[PDB]
Order: sequence, then C-alpha cells, then structure tokens
Amino acid sequence: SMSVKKPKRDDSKDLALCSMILTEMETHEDAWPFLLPVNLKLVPGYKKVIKKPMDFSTIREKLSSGQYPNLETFALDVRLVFDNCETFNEDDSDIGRAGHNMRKYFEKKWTDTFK
Repeated sequence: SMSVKKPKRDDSKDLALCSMILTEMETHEDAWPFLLPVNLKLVPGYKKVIKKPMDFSTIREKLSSGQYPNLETFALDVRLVFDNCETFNEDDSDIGRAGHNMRKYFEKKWTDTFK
C-alpha cells in the first residue's frame, strides 16, 4: 500500500531474458505454425472466430518497441498464441500437436528463467 512495499526485485534483465526465450521459441522446429500472423484473407473462419490473433513475429515487434510493460504481459501474449491454436485446431492434427509442444517448451523456460 502507500509507503509499504515488498523488497525491490531486480527487473533490469527481464527485457533481454524475454528476448532470449522468444528466440528459443522462434528456432524450435515446431514453431512454423506460429512464426507469422495467420492470413485472415486466406483462412476461412479465423477472423470471425479468433478475436485476438497473436504470433511470434508480432510479439517480437511489441517486445522490441517497448509495448510490454512487464514480463506478465509478455507471457499473456505467448499463451494467447497457444490458446488461439487450441481454439481453431483439433488436438489430433500436426498444428494441434505443435501448439501443445510449444506451450510446454515455453512454460519450462518461463519457470526456469524467472521462478
């Protein structure tokens, strides 16, 4: 509350550390469904159904331009990528499996780097 604060965590490396995680996600062999925005002209249903599209290139641009106020907003966008994937793709499909794989890959890096 006012004049009552927890001891100050060093947040000075967060930006660089999120960039490293994102590089690791970008170079994963199963990243291909997530590298670029879904083409809303060429994929029927996507625009209407997926209210907040997100992909790794868009997270990169947001990260590089100071549009993440803290590491929780970064994680929320990465998770949105995988939540969108699950909404639109059957679990038993190459893309559906890719999303599960990448989500796990991310969540481990997240815990290992910050928790």
